[PDB]
Amino acid sequence: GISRDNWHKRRKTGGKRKPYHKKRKYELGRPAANTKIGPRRIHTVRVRGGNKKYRALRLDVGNFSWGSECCTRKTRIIDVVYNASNNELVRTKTLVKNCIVLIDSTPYRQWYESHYALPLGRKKGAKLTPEEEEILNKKRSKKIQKKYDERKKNAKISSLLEEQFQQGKLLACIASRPGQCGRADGYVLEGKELEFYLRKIKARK
Amino acid sequence: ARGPKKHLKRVAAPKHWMLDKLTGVFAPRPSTGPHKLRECLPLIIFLRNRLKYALTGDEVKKICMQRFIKIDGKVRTDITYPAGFMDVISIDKTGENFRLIYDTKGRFAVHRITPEEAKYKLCKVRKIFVGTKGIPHLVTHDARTIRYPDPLIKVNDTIQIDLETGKITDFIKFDTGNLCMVTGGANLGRIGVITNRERHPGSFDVVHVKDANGNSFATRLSNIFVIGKGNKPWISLPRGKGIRLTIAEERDKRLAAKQSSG
Amino acid sequence: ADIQTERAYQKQPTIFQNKKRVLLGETGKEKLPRYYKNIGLGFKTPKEAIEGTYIDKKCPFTGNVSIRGRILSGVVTKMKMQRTIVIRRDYLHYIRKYNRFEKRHKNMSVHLSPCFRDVQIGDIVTVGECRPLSKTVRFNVLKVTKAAGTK
RNA sequence: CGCUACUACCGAUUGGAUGGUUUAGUGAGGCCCUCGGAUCGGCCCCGCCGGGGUCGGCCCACGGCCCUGGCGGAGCGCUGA
RNA sequence: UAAAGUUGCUGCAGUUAAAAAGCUCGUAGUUGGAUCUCUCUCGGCCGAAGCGUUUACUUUGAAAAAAUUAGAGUGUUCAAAGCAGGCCCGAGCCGCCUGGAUACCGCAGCUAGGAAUAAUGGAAUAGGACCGCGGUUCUAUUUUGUUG
RNA sequence: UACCUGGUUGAUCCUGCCAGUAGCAUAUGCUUGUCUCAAAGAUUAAGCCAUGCAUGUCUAAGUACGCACGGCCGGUACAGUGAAACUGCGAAUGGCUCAUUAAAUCAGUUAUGGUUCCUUUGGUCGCUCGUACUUGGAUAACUGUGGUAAUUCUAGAGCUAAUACAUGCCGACGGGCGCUGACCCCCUUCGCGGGGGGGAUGCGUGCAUUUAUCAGUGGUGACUCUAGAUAACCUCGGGCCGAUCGCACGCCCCCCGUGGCGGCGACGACCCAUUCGAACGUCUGCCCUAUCAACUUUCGAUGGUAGUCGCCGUGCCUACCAUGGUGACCACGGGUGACGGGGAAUCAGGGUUCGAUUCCGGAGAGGGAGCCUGAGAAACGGCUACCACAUCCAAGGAAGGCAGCAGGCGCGCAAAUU
Ligand SMILES: [Mg+2]
Ligand SMILES: [Mg+2]
Ligand SMILES: [Mg+2]
Ligand SMILES: [Mg+2]
Ligand SMILES: [Mg+2]
Ligand SMILES: [Mg+2]
Ligand SMILES: [Mg+2]
Ligand SMILES: [Mg+2]
Ligand SMILES: [Mg+2]
Ligand SMILES: [Mg+2]
Ligand SMILES: [Mg+2]
Ligand SMILES: [Mg+2]
Ligand SMILES: [Mg+2]
Ligand SMILES: [Mg+2]
Ligand SMILES: [Mg+2]
Ligand SMILES: [Mg+2]
Ligand SMILES: [Mg+2]
Ligand SMILES: [Mg+2]
Ligand SMILES: [Mg+2]
Ligand SMILES: [Mg+2]
Ligand SMILES: [Mg+2]
Ligand SMILES: [Mg+2]
Ligand SMILES: [Mg+2]
Ligand SMILES: [Mg+2]
Ligand SMILES: [Mg+2]
Ligand SMILES: [Mg+2]
Ligand SMILES: [Mg+2]
Ligand SMILES: [Mg+2]
Ligand SMILES: [Mg+2]
Ligand SMILES: [Mg+2]
Ligand SMILES: [Mg+2]
Ligand SMILES: [Mg+2]
Ligand SMILES: [Mg+2]
Ligand SMILES: [Mg+2]
Ligand SMILES: [Mg+2]
Ligand SMILES: [Mg+2]
Ligand SMILES: [Mg+2]
Ligand SMILES: [Mg+2]
Ligand SMILES: [Mg+2]
Ligand SMILES: [Mg+2]
Ligand SMILES: [Mg+2]
Ligand SMILES: [Mg+2]
Ligand SMILES: [Mg+2]
Ligand SMILES: [Mg+2]
Ligand SMILES: [Mg+2]
Ligand SMILES: [Mg+2]
Ligand SMILES: [Mg+2]
Ligand SMILES: [Mg+2]
Ligand SMILES: [Mg+2]
Ligand SMILES: [Mg+2]
Ligand SMILES: [Mg+2]
Ligand SMILES: [Mg+2]
Ligand SMILES: [Mg+2]
Repeated sequence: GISRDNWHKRRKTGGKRKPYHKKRKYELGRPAANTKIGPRRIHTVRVRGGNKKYRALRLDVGNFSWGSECCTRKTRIIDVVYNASNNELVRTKTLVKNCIVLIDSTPYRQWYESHYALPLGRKKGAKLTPEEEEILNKKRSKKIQKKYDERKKNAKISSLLEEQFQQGKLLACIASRPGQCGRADGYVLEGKELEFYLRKIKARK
Repeated sequence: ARGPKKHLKRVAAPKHWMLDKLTGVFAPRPSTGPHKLRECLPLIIFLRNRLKYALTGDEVKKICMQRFIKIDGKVRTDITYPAGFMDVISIDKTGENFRLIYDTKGRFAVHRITPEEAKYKLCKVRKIFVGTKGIPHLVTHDARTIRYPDPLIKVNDTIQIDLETGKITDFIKFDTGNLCMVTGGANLGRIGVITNRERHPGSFDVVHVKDANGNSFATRLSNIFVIGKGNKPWISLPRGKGIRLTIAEERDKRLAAKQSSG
Repeated sequence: ADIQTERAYQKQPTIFQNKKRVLLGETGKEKLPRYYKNIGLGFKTPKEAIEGTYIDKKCPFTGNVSIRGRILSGVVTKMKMQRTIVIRRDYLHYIRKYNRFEKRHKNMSVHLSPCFRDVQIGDIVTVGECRPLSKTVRFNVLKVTKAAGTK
């Protein structure tokens, strides 16, 4: 079937070589796992040695990490925006390694508001719900307020991430291979890399 | 081939088994075990060819299935079990104990030992690594893994193992001036004192050894097994103390023995 | 800017450059810590690798490669591919019947790291063996020594 | 130059021939993906046979609440293969 | 296959027996004139580290499947073979002694001495060696009994 | 044993061949008394095959209600031998042949710090804080009813097992550690304030899996190594954390029980190490041919970046890019009555020729191609098609692969017993 051998290739000098054996089992290849966005669907593959490969065919959630805050959370995947290898992968919404996707921001916002006790992602209109009010304006003692006020010294986020939180969606990069392990894991883009990919996305439009 | 091979041609067998050519087409292929195929001695070869207890391969099986043979204190019924260097073979029916030690010709010898000596063996440290929960592990030349070894024990050292409990009693460090035996190459079976070690980064190290008579030779670091500290071995040695004679003096000794015979 | 020339972001995988810090430490300098390593066997790390800013995953000093095997030497003959050159190794082959020799040569395509600059055609190069980096490349440039005509 | 024979060469022309390549047009069969759902179960709704407890009017009769073994019929109800 | 010094590297021929291009230039290839008599530091005289401007060469050493060839031993009745065998018995009713060597294994790749021969290298616009002395910039460890 | 002889002329000295001479290995002719070894359908046809055999397996230790045999009690589960069948393992080794194959195979030398690995050997296997005195539904063998000309074809009905197929607890289990932390104390302060402790209630927790961050037990010439810490994840086509078997049977209690404890083994299992390997790489090395001098790059040729696929490294493949890569030191193409070596014949010293053939690697099973199972096969005494042959048939269908051992036809100068 699909063979990934080296003896069907031309030589370095440019001359072609005559094979000396037929296709072997250990040189096989398999059709690509074009992973889309949707309700989870994963198929297992029996591979050499009796081991398993998880062939993800459909995925909708994955755990991503906010590196600067060291906050890893499980969030749903919304859309695919950029792909360095090919732009056809963006049009068909295929999940591969190193592709740029949009993920939800709610769990990160919850952790930020529960840790620093500061608003984040809220509109200037200041509309509020009592649960959020008691999360932010809870009655704490002197010692606990002393820790929270000290934490408020380091509570500062760049304008790009703040605007993304206002929009409700964050930009992330997938670091795992969905077609091999069956899961889509990655990290939240920030810093110079975020500016680079924002410039690339804007130039693509 | 499409998989593992299960036979061994008699002419392709190791030459230190001293098999003859006309007995058959095949030789006993050693089973997988603590020792390599080319560096072991199958139980059948030792039981019928060396000791002359059995005449055929069927009698070796009849002896083994009575659970008479013990290797390192454990009963082995496999007749192709790979027995290797510094192994102890016990036969309680006849009350005999043997230790597999190379002679100066590079062949395993029938070396009888005291039953007191049959309680321990020497092993060469092959690997040191830290496992889960920060627990040190030591791996010897005969596939033994020991947990919590002494922190001073490193690779290329020698440890004394008590066969009943399988625990380290003491050890010998790899230093110049210690006693060693060669376990491979052209100098296989020789005994001497380490003189110096040559280090070649990215390649094999070379160790120089000098015997009791003053003859010097060299081997690779992987072919050296530390036997004793200084000049005193920690095990009993065979008839030849590890000194290799030249052909001329072997002839002289043979002629002297013949003249005094009769 | 000059480093970012591909469609994908070029980064050193083992360096985390998004560590947040106070506003006082941001003003000082935006100087990424460089990742480099000693390759062993007595070879020294070029100062351009430690102080440089290039990104090369196949560099022996700042990339993910391992040098093990044979250490060979050659003369640079062609520099026309991207980060890889062609060197020539000359030798003599002995013919037993005539008790004489004949001149022979081999060509090697080897990887050249950006840390080595001012490399000209005709200077001596010491290369080390690594895993196959491409179809025809199995060696990496470790040292460069200039020709006899250096002024 | 005239007799007698052989081998090797050209070259009207097209046959018996096979073998090896490829341009285009079809293309068996396996494998992968997206569908498909013959059929086989389990869970709910009733009914009558049967065994454990307890509750009620209570005296060897009959219902309530749970379980428990089988049997018959529905629901394009649910679910699994 | 030898004979064939009738394929000639050893080791053939080219005036007249078969044979030197009509002549010259010239790239690659081959070949190329003489000459030149271990080291500081750090650790316990040696140990670490740099060696060697580097090779070629030669002499060592290591790693190098058996079988075959060469070769040691051994009355298969001799031999071609084989790897066997030998000794005393009053019987050892615990039988005893002994072999299954060694050499060779091209080229390429490892290792350590040699320094003749043959290649290659340095200081000439001196931004060349060796011993010192001032000026400036950038970062790491330790000492001020700890901590800023 | 470092060797020569006849032949051109009327005669001579040469050049130069022809012929003579001795091995070796194929055939053939004549002849042949005794003994020890011993090659043997390679060359032409990797042409075609009648028939028979060449791969099967049970211990005390997975499953016996077959009287098929068998000893005692007679409900008093199962005495023992044990056909058949389910389950497990092997069938990827061995044997044959040399068609393909010219930096390919192969040999020496290195590497996997770039992978997988049945089995053996050793190490782990209360490390997880959340019906169990043993859970569920079926299927053979067996008993009965059948279909087809025909096969190692199978259909329906009635029973019954597991180390087959599934599902699932208790115990260790007292706690410990990370975060959240209402509240309660102890110092200094006139007081705010500055400190030091204790803490109920909640979430998480072990080894493997995926991703991100932090610090720097043991090792290498060199890790992005090993180990440690933190935040999460953990696939229903689902990682581990024992519902299995045999033999001897005993010590203990406020006890006669739900009685508690205990020794050797067998089987199984996640993960390390080891053994047997396999698979990709490094350097050097191969016969003739120029009446083969330029080749490769549309359809990957050389390199870069990111991915896919793969057990892993890589134009292995994809997208976007650069214009590269090889060659008189013979590239590219063609031929080979070319499998490569260990080796064989002849040989003064050099050398020439051979190596299908019992050992080590490779390849193939009429030619191609595609797969299932499995640790391992692109397997052919496994399956599925096409191409070429070819067997039985009741014309509807069914079944094929001797380059395994004998044996047969054909081929030939050329090769053995069903
Ligand atoms: Mg082939
Ligand atoms: Mg085979
Ligand atoms: Mg065996
Ligand atoms: Mg010569
Ligand atoms: Mg199809
Ligand atoms: Mg000749
Ligand atoms: Mg001669
Ligand atoms: Mg001469
Ligand atoms: Mg002549
Ligand atoms: Mg002439
Ligand atoms: Mg002239
Ligand atoms: Mg010239
Ligand atoms: Mg000269
Ligand atoms: Mg060899
Ligand atoms: Mg040999
Ligand atoms: Mg005459
Ligand atoms: Mg002749
Ligand atoms: Mg007679
Ligand atoms: Mg034939
Ligand atoms: Mg043939
Ligand atoms: Mg034959
Ligand atoms: Mg057979
Ligand atoms: Mg079976
Ligand atoms: Mg199998
Ligand atoms: Mg046979
Ligand atoms: Mg090789
Ligand atoms: Mg790998
Ligand atoms: Mg294993
Ligand atoms: Mg039935
Ligand atoms: Mg099971
Ligand atoms: Mg780690
Ligand atoms: Mg890549
Ligand atoms: Mg690439
Ligand atoms: Mg051929
Ligand atoms: Mg040949
Ligand atoms: Mg000779
Ligand atoms: Mg001669
Ligand atoms: Mg041969
Ligand atoms: Mg051959
Ligand atoms: Mg042939
Ligand atoms: Mg073979
Ligand atoms: Mg095959
Ligand atoms: Mg065949
Ligand atoms: Mg055939
Ligand atoms: Mg076929
Ligand atoms: Mg299997
Ligand atoms: Mg096949
Ligand atoms: Mg067959
Ligand atoms: Mg077969
Ligand atoms: Mg036959
Ligand atoms: Mg047959
Ligand atoms: Mg014949
Ligand atoms: Mg015949």
